[PDB]
Amino acid sequence: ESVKEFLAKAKEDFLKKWESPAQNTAHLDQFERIKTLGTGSFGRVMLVKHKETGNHYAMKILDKQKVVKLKQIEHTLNEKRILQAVNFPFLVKLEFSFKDNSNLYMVMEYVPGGEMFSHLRRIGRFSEPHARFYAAQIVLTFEYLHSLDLIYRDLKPENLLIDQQGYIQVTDFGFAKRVKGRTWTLCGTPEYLAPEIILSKGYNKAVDWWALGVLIYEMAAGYPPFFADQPIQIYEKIVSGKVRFPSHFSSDLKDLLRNLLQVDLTKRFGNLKNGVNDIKNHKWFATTDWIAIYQRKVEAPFIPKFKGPGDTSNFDDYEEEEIRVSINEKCGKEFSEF
Amino acid sequence: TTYADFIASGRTGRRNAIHD
Ligand SMILES: O=C(c1ccc(Br)s1)[C@H]1CNC[C@@H]1c1ccc2c(=O)[nH]cnc2c1
Ligand SMILES: [Br-]
Repeated sequence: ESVKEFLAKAKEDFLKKWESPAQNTAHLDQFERIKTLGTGSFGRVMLVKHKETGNHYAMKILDKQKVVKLKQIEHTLNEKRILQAVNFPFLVKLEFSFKDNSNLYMVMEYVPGGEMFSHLRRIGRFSEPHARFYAAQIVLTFEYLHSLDLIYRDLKPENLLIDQQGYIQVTDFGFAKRVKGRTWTLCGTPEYLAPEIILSKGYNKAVDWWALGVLIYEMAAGYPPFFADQPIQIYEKIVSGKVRFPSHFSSDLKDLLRNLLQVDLTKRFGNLKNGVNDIKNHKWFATTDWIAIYQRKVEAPFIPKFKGPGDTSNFDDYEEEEIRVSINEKCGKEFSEF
Repeated sequence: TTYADFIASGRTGRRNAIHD
């Protein structure tokens, strides 16, 4: 009942911003560009410092012409409209957004701990208590997002940041979409795609719960449940209905994952009459205090190392590229509402 | 081992999204 009350208020706040999005709330020249933190098909994220406050941020720079060539116009509009409207302890905040002749800009909170991806690959795998701590945060984040009729659609260690307190911050809302009922877009990352996506079946929020199963598996195993050298081989494994677990996986863990990695939607945890509660109440989560997690009162598995503000040693190095702004406006109409 | 197979695979680096 307290959960319903909280979510009801959360939706009221979200819908106000959803219907009236913030737009043009800063300018490129207000930020000092320092270093690239990550890259994508049509842009990059750079560590920046806001000159008037001295605050550090992570600024995503999207080349409008590249967005259009990859047919991601509506997805980029989705991303910005959603991210400026949401608010949850484990979601990165969009602080400013604006555009110029050449690029779109999304100025987000900088999360100095780096990607879960980097730590997971380096350490090999997380213990189950460690993986559970992260997993719980995704569970609550998805409960929140789904209550707003949003689907996230790109869960993976590369899209999860670790903050200074050791907590998760979900970023990368590029495929996030607000949809009541059913949607069809083939998108995501091969290892994490639900069978209904690759089979072009038409799908809903249940694909996020499948992806959570993939994520928990990979965190606790050190490798995903479905992997191969070519995506087609990955897809063949995903739809096959077969999954094998490391012998070190607990029996509770295996039970949870068999229910999350359920090819049959009518049997998938997160998608039954009991909704997210079949997950929250699963044996594997019996020690999880969902409220303490939300309030950030639980001791994290580890805190990332930090050496003063603006330090980036928790991020890989990327090739840098000067930002150029054309003297002509590119793709004005397509991105008008940004 | 499954772990050794993973580490020798071409997909232990960052994975690109697909679409379209
Ligand atoms: O560089 C990134 C890109 C995504 C799309 C394009 Br174009 S480039 C993301 C990818 N996965 C994490 C990466 C990233 C890195 C740092 C931050 C940060 O500190 N705050 C908020 N979001 C971040 C996202
Ligand atoms: Br991108």
